[PDB]
This record gives sequence, C-alpha cells and structure tokens, in this order.
Amino acid sequence: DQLTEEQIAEFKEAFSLFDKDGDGTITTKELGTVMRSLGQNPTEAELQDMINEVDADGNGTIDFPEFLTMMARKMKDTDSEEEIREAFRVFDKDGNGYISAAELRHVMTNLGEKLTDEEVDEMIREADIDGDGQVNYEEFVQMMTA
Amino acid sequence: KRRNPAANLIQCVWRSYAADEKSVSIATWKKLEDLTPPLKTVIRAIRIMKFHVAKRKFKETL
Ligand SMILES: [Mg+2]
Ligand SMILES: [Mg+2]
Ligand SMILES: [Mg+2]
Repeated sequence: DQLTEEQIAEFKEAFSLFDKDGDGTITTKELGTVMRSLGQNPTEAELQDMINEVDADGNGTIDFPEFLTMMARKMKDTDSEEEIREAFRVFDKDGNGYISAAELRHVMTNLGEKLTDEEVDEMIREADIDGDGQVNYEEFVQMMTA
Repeated sequence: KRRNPAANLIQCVWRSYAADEKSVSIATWKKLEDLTPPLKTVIRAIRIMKFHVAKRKFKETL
C-alpha cells in the first residue's frame, strides 16, 4: 500500500495546522498549541520528546518531509513490528503466544496511560475477535501493522 | 521489568489504530465528534508521535 497524490495534499493540509506561522517547521510551541487546543495538557518535556522521535535530520523542528514520512510509515516498518511484538510478549508468560482477554483488559486499564472502560471495550472486541477469552497477539499485531 | 513501558506502547498502538481512516470507533473519539477531515489527520499525527515516544521508552528498558 502506497501513498496517492490526494492524501499528500491532505497531509500538507494537516501539516499547515501545526505549522501555523507558515515557515515550514513545527516547534514544540506550535505542537503544544495544537494539542492543548484539543483538550490535551502536555508538558514541554513531552512536547520536546514528541518532536525528537520524528526529527530525522535532528535540527530540532519537524519539516514537511519528516511529517510526510511519519504519516506514511504509520507502525508498518520492521523496527515497529518487532518492538510492538516484543511489547506483547512481556505479558505472555505462558510462552504459547496467547494472552487472556481478562488479563489484557486488566493491565490496559491499570498501567501506563490507562484506557477507560469504553476504550478498552472496543480494544478487547478486536483483540479477542472469536471471543474465546484468548488473544493471538501475533495475529493482533499484523492486524494493526497492516 | 518492562511491564509499564510495554503497556504504554500497546496503548499507543491501539489509539493510533482505532483512529485510522479504515477503522471504526466511537470510544477513541470520546467527547470528540463531527470532526473535520484535516482535524482527524491532526489527531492521527499526534497519536503517531506518541507511538514513537512509547517505542523509544520501551526500547530503552532493554
Ligand atoms: Mg513553523
Ligand atoms: Mg527536522
Ligand atoms: Mg481469540
């Protein structure tokens, strides 16, 4: 799956909502303005962290080329597939490749940026599609890798 | 142990996936409705950036 000319025009559109001063760069101040305009309340350490991990050139800001590679890659690259897969094995203590839906719903509503009951309900419905209480995280990763 | 970083990375994967154009979800846009198409791309760009932060935080626990 590759990128069409239309979605590039939509990617520039969204890029220009971050780059509100129109100089072709996104700073932590521009990004923080968009996020807090969407109800978020991030700290600059988080704002600086969000810019750094997508700052390919390392110049401190996000230009449209970096923004374009970020939106087209999604979580489909090899580094992301291996890392997302390794993140699921941390809870696959049986070593078989399966994680109980009750356990996964429990950890996702108690650790990290915990999902709420509405969010986790939609996730378990797609993690345990057949409804047997078990999650094939290898098939679940490739589902969201696409 | 990498329990919390792995949990946070999985959380960013779902929120990014649930927000994607070919996906359907109402709990990933809780209290966010009738959104402009560029507005949805902006939220998708934010959640993708959160994912790369989570992946870097989880990798550094190795
Ligand atoms: Mg700018
Ligand atoms: Mg840059
Ligand atoms: Mg199942």
